[PDB]
Amino acid sequence: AATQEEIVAGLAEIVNEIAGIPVEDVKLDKSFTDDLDVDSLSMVEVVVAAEERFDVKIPDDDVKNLKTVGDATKYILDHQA
Repeated sequence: AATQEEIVAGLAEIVNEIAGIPVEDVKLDKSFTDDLDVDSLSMVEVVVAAEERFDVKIPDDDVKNLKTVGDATKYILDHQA
């Protein structure tokens, strides 16, 4: 529970392992599956991995609400603390 520097850095790392992105592409405003090229079905894992890592909690309605890491992160941080 810090901020974007926690989230993005971590979320990218999740996307690194889940799919195979480099930890520089996942910035913000990046459409995950659409921009980065992550598997949609695996994106759900990335979310539960994100929130468990960044101390936020993201319900499935918000999982599908986050279309980019811009969404995600803004949601996460803002809901962590």
